[PDB]
Amino acid sequence: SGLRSFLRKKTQNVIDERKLRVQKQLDKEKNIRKRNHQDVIEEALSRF
Amino acid sequence: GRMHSAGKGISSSAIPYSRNAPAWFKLSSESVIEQIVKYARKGLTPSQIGVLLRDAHGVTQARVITGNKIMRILKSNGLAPEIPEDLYYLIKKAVSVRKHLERNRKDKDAKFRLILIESRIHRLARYYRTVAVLPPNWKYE
Amino acid sequence: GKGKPRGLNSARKLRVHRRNNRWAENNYKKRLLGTAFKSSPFGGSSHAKGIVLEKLGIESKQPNSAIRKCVRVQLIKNGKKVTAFVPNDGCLNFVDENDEVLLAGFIPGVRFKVVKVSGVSLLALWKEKKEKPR
Amino acid sequence: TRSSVLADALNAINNAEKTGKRQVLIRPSSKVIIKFLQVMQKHGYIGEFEYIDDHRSGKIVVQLNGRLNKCGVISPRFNVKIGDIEKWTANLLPARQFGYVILTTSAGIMDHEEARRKHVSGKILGFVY
Amino acid sequence: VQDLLHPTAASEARKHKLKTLVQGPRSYFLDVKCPGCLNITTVFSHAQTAVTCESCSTILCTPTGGKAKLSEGTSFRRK
RNA sequence: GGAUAGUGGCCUACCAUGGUUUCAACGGGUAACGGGGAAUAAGGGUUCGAUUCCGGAGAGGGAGCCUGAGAAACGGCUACCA
RNA sequence: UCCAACGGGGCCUUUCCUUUUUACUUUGAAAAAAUUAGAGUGUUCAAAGCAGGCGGCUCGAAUAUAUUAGCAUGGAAUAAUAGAAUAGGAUGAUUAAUAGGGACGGUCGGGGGCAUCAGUAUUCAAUUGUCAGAGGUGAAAUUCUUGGAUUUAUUGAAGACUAACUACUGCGAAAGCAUUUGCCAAGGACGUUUUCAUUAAUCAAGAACGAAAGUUAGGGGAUCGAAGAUGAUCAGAUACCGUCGUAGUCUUAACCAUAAACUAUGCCGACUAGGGAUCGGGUGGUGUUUUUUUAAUGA
Ligand SMILES: [Mg+2]
Ligand SMILES: [Mg+2]
Ligand SMILES: [Mg+2]
Ligand SMILES: [Mg+2]
Ligand SMILES: [Mg+2]
Ligand SMILES: [Mg+2]
Ligand SMILES: [Mg+2]
Ligand SMILES: [Mg+2]
Ligand SMILES: [Mg+2]
Ligand SMILES: [Mg+2]
Ligand SMILES: [Mg+2]
Ligand SMILES: [Mg+2]
Ligand SMILES: [Mg+2]
Ligand SMILES: [Mg+2]
Ligand SMILES: [Mg+2]
Ligand SMILES: [Mg+2]
Ligand SMILES: [Mg+2]
Ligand SMILES: [Mg+2]
Ligand SMILES: [Mg+2]
Ligand SMILES: [Mg+2]
Ligand SMILES: [Mg+2]
Ligand SMILES: [Mg+2]
Ligand SMILES: [Mg+2]
Ligand SMILES: [Mg+2]
Ligand SMILES: [Zn+2]
Repeated sequence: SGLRSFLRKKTQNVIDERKLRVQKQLDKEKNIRKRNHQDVIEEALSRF
Repeated sequence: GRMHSAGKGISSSAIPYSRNAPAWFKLSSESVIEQIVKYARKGLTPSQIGVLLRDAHGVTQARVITGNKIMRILKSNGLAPEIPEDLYYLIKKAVSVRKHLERNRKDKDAKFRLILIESRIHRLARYYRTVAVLPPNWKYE
Repeated sequence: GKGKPRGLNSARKLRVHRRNNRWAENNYKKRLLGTAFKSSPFGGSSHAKGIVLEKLGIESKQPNSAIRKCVRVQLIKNGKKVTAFVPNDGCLNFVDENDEVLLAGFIPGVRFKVVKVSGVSLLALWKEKKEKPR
Repeated sequence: TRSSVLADALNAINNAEKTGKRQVLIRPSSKVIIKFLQVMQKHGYIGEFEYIDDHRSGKIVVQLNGRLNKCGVISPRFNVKIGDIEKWTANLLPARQFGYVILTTSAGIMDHEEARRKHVSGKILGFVY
Repeated sequence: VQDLLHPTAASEARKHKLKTLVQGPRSYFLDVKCPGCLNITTVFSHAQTAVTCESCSTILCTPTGGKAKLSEGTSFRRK
């Protein structure tokens, strides 16, 4: 206990935070997969 | 398992199981000998010679390709070191540290490492005296 | 590794270690230095001679009380006064002031008993098998 | 630093047996290890083992059948006279015919019973039971 | 479950060079063709020196921490 | 070289500077004569061994001798100490 | 005549030249007698003592016992020790240990020493505007202040120290180490089809560094500050606070060698569970940020 419980709390929060971030990336990649599945001046400047 | 340090690294070279020359190697053994003699004449140490031959000439291992180690090949041709190569570099490293300590007397760190290098020299010097590679009267500075 | 050498040629280190460490024992030290009898009640002897100074409980009323059986004795070897038990009040008659008594190990704090008076066993005197020589 | 390869081999076998592993890998190999394992094999404490040559000290793979209660090395390798053998069997074995004490003698590495039969003696290597 | 005596080839490829059943080098040698001269030179995969074409004295590779980086424009084959 | 029954720094003369020692020399303690043996112990060990046999040494304490094959003798001799 | 075994004799596996011993263990002598173990024997029994009986009898101690040292002997392992070993046409041996050392490559680090650059902050000083308080405490008093205190603005000087970034992250043998840039040497890990070949582990004896405080002699002296002085001694949550402040805090050259100098826990080697986060190196894949014959290489 003491200081050691507090340090445990921080690591668990970071671990929980990482899970949320990773799930967001997986969700986004699924959207990209679905998206992939489904003026003269501007064309001259499309490369920029 | 470093001595004089807490490191436990295992980095090393892994000699291949086969002790015969590679099939793709198609250079005469004699030509390899002349390259070793030339590089030693230029002043390269046996460790450096093997690196060059392996790097640019396809010599996987001198002993495998020619049947004799680089140290033996040079001595067979009159090229021998004044003192063993590993002992040579240890002394040179100590000399550089002693030169730095001369200019910088407050570098207590360099003072500590000089003891480690010097004590390493005594252990290595003692080994060569026992084998008679080094004359018995030999002492470090 | 148990913290001791185990090599087949390490007998010398094992021997010398044992000799140094044997002195840690209090029993070993006393045995070697000859100081084991300092704790003895009589300083190494099994019996001690003494001089009867007084019969301290002589005035007590209750017969064969523990106090009635106590006599103060001066040890002749070192002059230290001590208390000794007599087997019973009947044996208290044979003991008189200024007589030589032999003491042996036995009211807490009384750790001796009288075994001989004037060179004659009390039990023999109590059993009427001898007369006290004066 | 590695003092006794045989001790390491026997301890690895013991840990494999304790954990229930069906096979164990031993590095480095040695002639003494091979003879000791052959004695264990002859007494049935281990099964097949295969030696892998790597142009170095080598390796061994030993298959385990769960019949090994214990195997150990007696270090230092004490000198043993023929009269002394019984004493050793009294100290290292839980019962009298339960297990063997292995000796390196002038006639090779063998268990104590074979040494008694051949009337040979030497140093003690270890025990198995 | 695995057979220590007959490990899978993919399994050993993942292991460290020294930790396999029989340790062996993971490095190799290359036939690198000089751009300027078109001559072929042998170059070690993890070369620690700037290998130069003998005929043209043109750098063929540059040393790095691990595998040597072959110079731009140099074609290579595994030998 | 002397002396001895005889080897030998045993002693003398002249020479060198050697010899032992952390694998414990040297010094100190020993209620230390040594052993065969005695006790205990399951085994390893621990202790005791003045004391029936063997060996050593002594004859109140130091020193020196005669005789004799053999003694530095003491129930032989001479001096000194008590 | 041929084949398969069992058996004999000769050769060959050398073109020419240069250039085992010990430890340990087995067995046998030896290790006085008495003592110990053992065999026989009606000392009336026993403790003991003891070797010969019948007229050839195949009758009777058959005996054993000693750790070490010396002697002789049989040994294939183990542990040391050796080689004109697998040599050269100047010269003999085997591996190259997921032992160790050295070398090379690109890195990595708040590791170290010497210079150098910056940052506000504290104190002080110059100039500047205004006017009665400022300070400090739980509350006050010394104290400073109408020659302008405290506060404001533009600056300068001195000596320290590197906030936030700062994290169960990094380096160093430990103590310890956070601004930039350069120099000097050092170092762990990683990569290596380079090199030496046992060079190693533990360590009495013997050696280097060692927070803070402290001692000697110079320098410096902003902040804080043991000691000392002084204001107040009213009120218990604010109960010991306020002002001046010596040594000290900083640095140079030597001493001191102590910390709760902690895993409150000798070192080296091997093995025995799962999980994913992070730092450094390396390998492979992939697609985003990238970007272009200057070069150079990232996330
Ligand atoms: Mg290194
Ligand atoms: Mg470290
Ligand atoms: Mg290495
Ligand atoms: Mg262990
Ligand atoms: Mg003389
Ligand atoms: Mg005695
Ligand atoms: Mg005596
Ligand atoms: Mg005696
Ligand atoms: Mg006499
Ligand atoms: Mg007398
Ligand atoms: Mg006569
Ligand atoms: Mg006399
Ligand atoms: Mg007389
Ligand atoms: Mg007489
Ligand atoms: Mg013997
Ligand atoms: Mg290696
Ligand atoms: Mg480097
Ligand atoms: Mg103003
Ligand atoms: Mg960092
Ligand atoms: Mg900063
Ligand atoms: Mg000063
Ligand atoms: Mg600390
Ligand atoms: Mg460990
Ligand atoms: Mg990584
Ligand atoms: Zn070219």
